Amino acid sequence: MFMINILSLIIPILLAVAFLTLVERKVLGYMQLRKGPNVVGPYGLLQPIADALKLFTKEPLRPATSSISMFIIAPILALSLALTMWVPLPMPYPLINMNLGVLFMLAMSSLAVYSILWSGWASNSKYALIGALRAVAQTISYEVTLAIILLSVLLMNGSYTLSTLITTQEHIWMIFTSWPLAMMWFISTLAETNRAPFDLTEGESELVSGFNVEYAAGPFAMFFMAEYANIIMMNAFTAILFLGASHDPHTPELYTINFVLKTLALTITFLWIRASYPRFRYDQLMHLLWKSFLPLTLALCMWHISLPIMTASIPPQS
Amino acid sequence: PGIVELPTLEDLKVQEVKVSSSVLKAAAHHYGAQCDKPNKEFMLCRWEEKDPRRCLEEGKLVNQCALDFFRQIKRHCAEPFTEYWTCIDYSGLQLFRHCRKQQAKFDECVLDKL
Amino acid sequence: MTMYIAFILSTIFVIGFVGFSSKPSPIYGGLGLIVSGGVGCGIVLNFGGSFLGLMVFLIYLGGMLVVFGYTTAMATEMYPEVWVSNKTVFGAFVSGLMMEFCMVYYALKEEEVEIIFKFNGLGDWVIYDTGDSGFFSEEAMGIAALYSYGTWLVIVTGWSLLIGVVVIMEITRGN
Amino acid sequence: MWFEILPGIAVMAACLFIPGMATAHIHKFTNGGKEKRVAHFSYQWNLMERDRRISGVNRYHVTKGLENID
Amino acid sequence: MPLVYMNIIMAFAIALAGLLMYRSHLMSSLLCLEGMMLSLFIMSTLIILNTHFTLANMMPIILLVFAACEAALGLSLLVMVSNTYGTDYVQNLNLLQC
Amino acid sequence: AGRIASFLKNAWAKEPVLVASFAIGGLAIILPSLSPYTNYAIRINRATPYNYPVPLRDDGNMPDVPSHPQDPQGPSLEWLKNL
Amino acid sequence: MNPIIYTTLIMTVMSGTMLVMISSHWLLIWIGFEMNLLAMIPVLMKNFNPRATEAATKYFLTQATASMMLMMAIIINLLYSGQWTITKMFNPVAMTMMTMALAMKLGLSPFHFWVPEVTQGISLQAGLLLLTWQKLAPLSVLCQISQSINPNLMLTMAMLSILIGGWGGLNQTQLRKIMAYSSIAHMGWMTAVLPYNTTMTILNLLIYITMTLAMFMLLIHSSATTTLSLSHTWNKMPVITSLMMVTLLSMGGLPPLSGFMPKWMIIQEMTKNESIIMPTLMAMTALLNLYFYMRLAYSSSLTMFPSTNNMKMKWQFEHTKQMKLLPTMIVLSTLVLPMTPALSSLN
Amino acid sequence: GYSMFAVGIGTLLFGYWSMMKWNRERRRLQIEDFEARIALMPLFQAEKDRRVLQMLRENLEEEAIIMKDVPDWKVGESVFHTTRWVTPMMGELYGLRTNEEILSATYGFIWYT
Amino acid sequence: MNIMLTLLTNVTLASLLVLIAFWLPQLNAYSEKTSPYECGFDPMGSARLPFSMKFFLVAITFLLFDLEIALLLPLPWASQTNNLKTMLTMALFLLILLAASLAYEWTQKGLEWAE
Amino acid sequence: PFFDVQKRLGLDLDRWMTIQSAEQPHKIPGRCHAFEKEWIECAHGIGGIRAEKECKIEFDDFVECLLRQKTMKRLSAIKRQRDKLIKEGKYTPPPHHLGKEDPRP
Ligand SMILES: CCCCCCCCCCCCCCCCC[C@@H](O)O[C@H](CO[C@H](O)CCCCCCCCCCCCCCC)COP(=O)(O)OCC[N+](C)(C)C
Ligand SMILES: CCCCCCCCCCCCCCCCC[C@@H](O)O[C@H](CO[C@H](O)CCCCCCCCCCCCCCC)COP(=O)(O)OCC[N+](C)(C)C
Ligand SMILES: CCCCCCCCCCCCCCCCC[C@@H](O)O[C@H](CO[C@H](O)CCCCCCCCCCCCCCC)COP(=O)(O)OCC[N+](C)(C)C
Ligand SMILES: CCCCCCCC/C=C\CCCCCCCC(=O)O[C@H](COC(=O)CCCCCCC/C=C/CCCCCCCC)COP(=O)(O)OCCN
Ligand SMILES: CCCCCCCC/C=C\CCCCCCCC(=O)O[C@H](COC(=O)CCCCCCC/C=C/CCCCCCCC)COP(=O)(O)OCCN
Repeated sequence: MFMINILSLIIPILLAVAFLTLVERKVLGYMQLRKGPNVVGPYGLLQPIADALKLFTKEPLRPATSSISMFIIAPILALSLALTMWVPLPMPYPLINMNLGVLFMLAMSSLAVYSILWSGWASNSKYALIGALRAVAQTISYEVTLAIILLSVLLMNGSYTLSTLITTQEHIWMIFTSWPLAMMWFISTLAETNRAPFDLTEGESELVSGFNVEYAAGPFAMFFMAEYANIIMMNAFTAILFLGASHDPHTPELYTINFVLKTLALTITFLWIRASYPRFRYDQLMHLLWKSFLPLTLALCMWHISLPIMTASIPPQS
Repeated sequence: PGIVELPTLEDLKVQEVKVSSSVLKAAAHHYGAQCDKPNKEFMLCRWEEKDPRRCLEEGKLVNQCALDFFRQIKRHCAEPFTEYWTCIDYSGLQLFRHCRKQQAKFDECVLDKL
Repeated sequence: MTMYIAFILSTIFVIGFVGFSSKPSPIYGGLGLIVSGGVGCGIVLNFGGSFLGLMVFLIYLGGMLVVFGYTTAMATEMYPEVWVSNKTVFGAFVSGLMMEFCMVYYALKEEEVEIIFKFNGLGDWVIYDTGDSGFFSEEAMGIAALYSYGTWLVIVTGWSLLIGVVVIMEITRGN
Repeated sequence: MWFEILPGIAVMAACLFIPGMATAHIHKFTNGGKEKRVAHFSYQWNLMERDRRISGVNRYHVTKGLENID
Repeated sequence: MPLVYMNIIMAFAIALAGLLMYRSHLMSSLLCLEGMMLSLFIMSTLIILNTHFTLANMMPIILLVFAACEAALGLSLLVMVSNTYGTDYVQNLNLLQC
Repeated sequence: AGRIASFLKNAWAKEPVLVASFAIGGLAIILPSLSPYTNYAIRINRATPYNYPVPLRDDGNMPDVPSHPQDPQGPSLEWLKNL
Repeated sequence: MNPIIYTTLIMTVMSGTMLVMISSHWLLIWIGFEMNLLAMIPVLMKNFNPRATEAATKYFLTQATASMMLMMAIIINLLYSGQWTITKMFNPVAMTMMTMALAMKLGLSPFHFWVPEVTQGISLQAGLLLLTWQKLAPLSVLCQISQSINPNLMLTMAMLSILIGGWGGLNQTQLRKIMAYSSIAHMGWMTAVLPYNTTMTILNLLIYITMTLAMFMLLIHSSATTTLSLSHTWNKMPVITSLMMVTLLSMGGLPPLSGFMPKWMIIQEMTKNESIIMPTLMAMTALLNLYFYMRLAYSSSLTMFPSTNNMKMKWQFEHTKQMKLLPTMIVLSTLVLPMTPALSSLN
Repeated sequence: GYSMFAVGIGTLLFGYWSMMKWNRERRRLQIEDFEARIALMPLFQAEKDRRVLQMLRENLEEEAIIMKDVPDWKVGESVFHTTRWVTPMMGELYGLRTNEEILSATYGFIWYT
Repeated sequence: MNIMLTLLTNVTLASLLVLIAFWLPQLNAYSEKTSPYECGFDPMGSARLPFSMKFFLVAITFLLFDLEIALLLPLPWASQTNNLKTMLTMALFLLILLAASLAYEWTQKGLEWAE
Repeated sequence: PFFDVQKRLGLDLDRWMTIQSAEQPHKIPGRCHAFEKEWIECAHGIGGIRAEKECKIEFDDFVECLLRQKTMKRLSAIKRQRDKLIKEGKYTPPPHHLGKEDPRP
């Protein structure tokens, strides 16, 4: 019966990714004084199906100078990790209940970067190499600040279990307690998902197509799905972490609906941000994270260590 | 270096308490308030002898006292107790916080009956 | 030996160690070390060390990333080597695999001492403790106890880290 | 329209509803309709094992009440 | 000793033998050193978890810390070597004889 | 008073992030020692019953030890219930 | 390097040695070794000098391998006995890891190949620190596990160290390599008696430290790194050459100079344990060290080598910087034999 | 300028106070749960003792059954010089039993999510 | 067991997707189609040449800093100790040293990239 | 060599971690707490030379608690004899070792 649950977690996420591609185009079109896809199907509803069918019926290319084994492995790893992201998330009941869910998600997110690294290296192309090195720089920029941000925000939860976050925020949202962190966390997610203004590993204005310039058809499609699935998963994680919905043990549908609405709002927020700002330089992102976010993150970590002790409000779980 | 003595299977027989964890958690506070003496006797023996074989009789007394407690609850009022432990059982973490109304009803019944 | 899970994970651990120990392009050495780190995380998790395994896995996926960054810059070669592109790399890889296989076969079918002592087998489930108590994790409290008990360890570790930063700054000065 | 983006967002919401709702329904169905038990620590697992042993059917969710005290 | 202990010990032995043999690259030997630290971490963690030594649960973490500095130290040396020769080949480290 | 004020004004003009970080860090260092609730936090941590309280064997001269949990002797958590 | 950073690194090296020498936990001893090596690596590279980079790289590689073996020995000893204290060190295989790692840290043959290269590649002050202070921690660790040391392995390594130091010193024109090979020979002498009496090990270590401090300070005073450079000192500072010649005679082990005191007592110890062949072999082998000390004495003080014209200008200037401990080191390195019984204060 | 900082600080203070109340309540609830467990412990201890002793007794009886004619085998011989009770190894308990419950006893808690 | 099944299913789905991608469409690969892309002209060198990295020092600093989050992580569990003052002092001391390391590298121009 | 400043100053820098019988958090005991306690109390002040010989019984018990080699050998003997009896068909293991045991609380 667990296989049915795995499939029910996998297939709807892929469909939601396929239609997020449609939503992004329409959101950008209407924000740029145009319409977007509205011809293929009613209101463009059939556009994702056409795109997928065209992508998987087109020939995939094998570069002559490429290392084929790692070239093939990289998109598989990216997509598999993107799908594996979702199993510990409580909606309100996680598929896998872990005592350490935040740590698992953080480690696997760390693992996701290699797909891009090995795609850039295995393509044996100069632009792919530049994109891979930009990915290295981005990860070095963001992981430390993101980790201390999680630690500071979870000091008021008491543990790394994601199901305890619902109990922590039963009366108020976490964003009313740690809004200065949430902002930074938001920006960190934009860097972790390689999204504007931090779309540097796949920068089309400089690197033609970045790390996946040599990819085509199915492997490119899998990379694209991994990107959008990671976007949705990170927005869901932000919603659960900072916007705690109420849960009825006899009626979890209300929690599911509210959580989905918040996740959609955050995803639309990313789509809105992409159409509003220019792109950074990959050294400017590192300087922003190290010279601005790191000192504030350390100070707020000290503050959130001290505050429960000062106010006698330490969370329960040992 | 020596034969380890073990009690016979007749020595380990006892009238078991076959209620689930939900029932036990629902009745735990009154069980600890009522059956305190035999339980403390058994635990003092357990930590003093450091050997399960020495005072199985204390465990038998523990089961007998627990069974007397549950029999008293069953004879006096089981409807509030059932309505309490059903709600306790529904929760996946078996939360006391989930339903204080049934707990209040059970407390009132036990206070006015015993 | 039930489900052979710990034994299989340990075998994959040694296979990854042989993979990065044959000294191929630092890219594939890093790949093998990532594989061994992941399977070591699995091995530690199977014994109840969830935090330690995740932490080691988390630590390794970072250090390896930095190494990938350094290899692209200074360990690069016009033609990078894989385990079958060179005579000596393949020789070392095959030698490691065969040593793994022969030691496993001798220790499983027979009971032979290699260096320290011998083994019987029957799986790693026998050595367990059947401990039944607690609303906490023993590993979490042990790790958690460093601040309360290991004040001296915290002091020496923090001093070592600050000194290490200073050391890196001074070494990479050049001039 | 600007409200023509709504059909795609609605399809997204319909797709994202399925994971959590199906997980909750499967948890109720497999564990007798009462919110599958969570065992974060060894004490809770021991409680589940005791329930499974005393259930007489090898299912932990089958609960025995006061009707087992005779 | 279970088979897992022997597997971890032989992994450490393989990493040590890999370090003691140099092909051409210093980076490969640094990777072997880091593999030795990983094997030691796994072995000590298994030993501590098996015997329920609670207060020792913190020593693997400390171990990892003193891996990183060491690893960091090595990386620093490597870049200097590169800056002198343009390659990380151990052959170029031959100005000093016995 | 006249030099540090000008320096702080210039730092706030140029580096507001650093000023905020140092202010928050200094507050987090200083205030815990000047708080009356830290002792309450330590007491709450001490009051959590993680393990079984093993009873003591009666020798006959332990007036401060209760014979029953509901006896008037022993520690009281009424300070916690109104906190 | 900034002077404050230099002093911080020196204090960190000394704190690593002290943490090794005061800890009762194996993990803390390993941590002390780690921090000592971490702070030592920059000191070898105070000046850039790609030779110094090579020396630091080789030192780091050898010490990292030795630390790896150290930690594996500790872990195996923990596995076979749930103990963390520095004690009888129950397992024998873990004891062999212990001995090999500590020998590689000390530079005992056959794990001595690094010492001449590392000493030659760095400056004289760094060589002084490396050849004097870096022997304290491994010897202190060995002194506590001496009851569990296999006499065969330790004794064969000590004999090999003495032989290899004596042989390799004969081919050297560079003074730093001569000092390195002398260090190897004296490490062998110290470790040959450690299974029998640790007091003699401490005595030999103290005498060696005094002599090497005096010699390195004299080599810094007359800024010479080769034999031919030292052959010019007589035309500028004859007193330095005379003191160096007497110090070399003391190092050779000739009585009544203090360098005779350790070896003598070591022999005096080893005969009590019915060991006759080994003391004879070590005493006969030290004549190689004496020979290549006397060659330096010939080249530096007992004969006058040709000089240069520019040396005249050097006659007009003084040695501005002063070594305060140099006279005391010289006197202790030569004239302390009549005070031999004072070694009873060591135990 | 001042207004935005003021409203941010006000929201932070309100959130801190709300979380302080909620966390104190949560600590009280955790204490109550721990007390329920403590009250239930002695019964579980007694059942654990009886279950372990019964399984050891069955293991001993079968060990006698298998070991009919082994020349110098003592039935029930210990491996410790000491005569005090030693906690069973769990390899001593489920050794002569089926593999499914061996997995349940060893990996049952770890693999349950 | 459930997590291993989940990982196996995810990897199997990805592998089936790549197999469908490589075996469904018609393939016509020749020499020039599979050549590297450098905007229309032939590349001069190879992508496997050394690639200078201007943030190596920041990379080593990240290596050192990533092992302090490991130390910092068990803080939620360390907050439950009875020695709250000692734990708070040590946590603040560790964070202060991390901040001091960052400040020292900042002031020594270590955060600026190579030219 | 070993400069015992901890004993002189009464400091306890690292003696809290040397053994598993020394004040673990939450009073969690080691798996061989009793054996190590007995071995330490046997050999407290007699010295290492006398301890290695006179307290060998407690040390042997402690080590076999740590590694369980003798228990593994005994269980392996039991298993192999049972297997050889089963292969020729003379044992017929009881139902409760086949998963048919009437479970008890
Ligand atoms: C060539 C001359 C060498 C001389 C060496 C330097 C001369 C200056 C002396 C340095 C002073 C440092 C120590 C003296 C006071 C410190 C007090 C305390 O720390 O020391 C006590 C004991 O004092 C020292 O141990 C002895 C100091 C005496 C040094 C002189 C001996 C020289 C050898 C004899 C040759 C003649 C020299 C004549 C000099 C003019 C500690 O005892 P203990 O902790 O339990 O022993 C540790 C060793 N263990 C591991 C075996 C237990
Ligand atoms: C989305 C995740 C779930 C998916 C679930 C299904 C899994 C899909 C598996 C992925 C492959 C499907 C792709 C669809 C077409 C298959 C392609 C291939 O298998 O067909 C040919 C296989 O034929 C080969 O020539 C092999 C023939 C014989 C050699 C060994 C086969 C022996 C089997 C015995 C057959 C006897 C009768 C069997 C029935 C009883 C290869 O042709 P080839 O030209 O290369 O490649 C181009 C294919 N084109 C033409 C469609 C563009
Ligand atoms: C003789 C000269 C001394 C000064 C020289 C300094 C150089 C040495 C480095 C520091 C040495 C001081 C020794 C402190 C060791 C800590 C242990 C002791 O202090 O007690 C602890 C007290 O720790 C307190 O937190 C105070 C010590 C913390 C010191 C703050 C920072 C000190 C760092 C300064 C030097 C470090 C390097 C330079 C940093 C810039 C434990 O208290 P408690 O919790 O009851 O007991 C726990 C055990 N239980 C659970 C069984 C009950
Ligand atoms: C009373 C006790 C209270 C304790 C202390 C609490 C008070 C703290 C008061 C200050 C908190 C402010 C911190 C907020 C985050 C820091 C922001 C920051 O300082 O960084 C900016 C930089 O910020 C950016 O540039 C962001 C760029 C990316 C923009 C992306 C879209 C914009 C945001 C969209 C909406 C975000 C929504 C956030 C919440 C989402 C829900 C979780 C400064 O950078 P520079 O101006 O370049 O200075 C460096 C040169 N000297
Ligand atoms: C021991 C206390 C610990 C607690 C607080 C610490 C928490 C974390 C904060 C520290 C993180 C690291 C800080 C690193 C500081 C380095 C500053 C620096 O060197 O940058 C200068 C610039 O920085 C400065 O301007 C100097 C310092 C500015 C002020 C710093 C704080 C001073 C005191 C403020 C707080 C006082 C107390 C709080 C009162 C607040 C009012 C209520 C150079 O700028 P560049 O980016 O390199 O290039 C610019 C030109 N292109």
